[PDB]
Amino acid sequence: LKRLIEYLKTRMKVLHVISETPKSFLQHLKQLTFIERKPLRFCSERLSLLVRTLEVTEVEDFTALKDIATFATLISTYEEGFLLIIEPYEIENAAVPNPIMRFTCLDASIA
Amino acid sequence: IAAAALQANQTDISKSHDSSKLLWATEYIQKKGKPVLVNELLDYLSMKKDDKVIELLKKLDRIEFDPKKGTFKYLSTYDVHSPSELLKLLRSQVTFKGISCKDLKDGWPQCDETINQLEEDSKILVLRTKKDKTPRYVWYNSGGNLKCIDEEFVKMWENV
Amino acid sequence: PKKEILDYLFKLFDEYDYWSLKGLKERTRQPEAHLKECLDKVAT
Amino acid sequence: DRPIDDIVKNLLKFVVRGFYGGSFVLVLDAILFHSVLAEDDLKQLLSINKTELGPLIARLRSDRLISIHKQREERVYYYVKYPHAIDA
Repeated sequence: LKRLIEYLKTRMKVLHVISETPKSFLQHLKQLTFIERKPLRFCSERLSLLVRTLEVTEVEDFTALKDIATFATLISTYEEGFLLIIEPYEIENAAVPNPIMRFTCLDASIA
Repeated sequence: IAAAALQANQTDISKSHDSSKLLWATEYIQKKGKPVLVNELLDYLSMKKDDKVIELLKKLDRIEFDPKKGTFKYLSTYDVHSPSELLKLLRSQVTFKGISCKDLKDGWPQCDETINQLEEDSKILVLRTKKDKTPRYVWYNSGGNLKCIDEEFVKMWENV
Repeated sequence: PKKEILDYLFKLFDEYDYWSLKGLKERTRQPEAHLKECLDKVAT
Repeated sequence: DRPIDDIVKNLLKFVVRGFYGGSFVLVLDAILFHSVLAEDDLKQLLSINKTELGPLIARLRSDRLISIHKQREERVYYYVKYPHAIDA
């Protein structure tokens, strides 16, 4: 998970707008590091079981990793009808450009 | 006779200032690499209950209070004792401020050594003195080879 | 004389914050290399 | 920005890396990693002296690489003119 956060940090610092597939993100993931689709699906269950066993009830620092496990299991299950958008401007009208990765649901019939 | 002189010169820890007692406690904590229990403190200074000394020691940043057993240990600034951790720290640098080697010697007693072999491995961006090759403020080797091309070729590019 | 002069200098910074180094000389009247090592451990 | 501009930045980087001294490499890498710099902020960031800063800045003038800037807020600033660097 720490090296997954390392991959997310080094893919975070882009300069311009990128709109890639989940397949392209997974391919660059396996190209750079050795993180695979089935562990990225299983990470949500693994983190839930780790939090239940560990008894870490002050999850105030720990509540953010739900987003990362959510995104990882989402992008490692869904690849079509969905696009991964990567932008250098979280706030376009800002003093400094905070960048952003965006996920897009494109079909509403799925749910 | 030397023990008699040491017992005569053994000042009671009820000092004028509590900061001498604190400094002696932090010295005795620092000189042992392992965590030590409360009984080491109670034997060291003539103080038994959980005092203001123990409460401020728990509140101290360099001292880790243990809810498990009451083990008190020194906390170093750099929690890196491996080259892999050092390289990951250097990769995770958010600014280009150099990092000193004395507080890496805190925690990692052979750290300047490993810095020398990684510079030999061209794994860092070292700053060194001219009196001697000195481990100092260092940066992550985002470059290629440090010892890339020979000095005669460097000298003829200087001629260029 | 390490332990006593640490309490004495604790009193000295309690007496005044920016105490002079030249004024530290007569308040110690001790070996200055010992004093320089003791000064570096706490403050300036 | 432009990926060709990123190629230009890595190009200047590799030119100094493979063909200049390490102090020049560190100076140019610092001013590309950051942006335009006051000299005091750079001296803080590298903890160096102006005596060491001198010949580096002078040789980077000599190769027509660093575009200095002078304006009062007098405050010294440094950047690189891209066509001057490319044509040099």
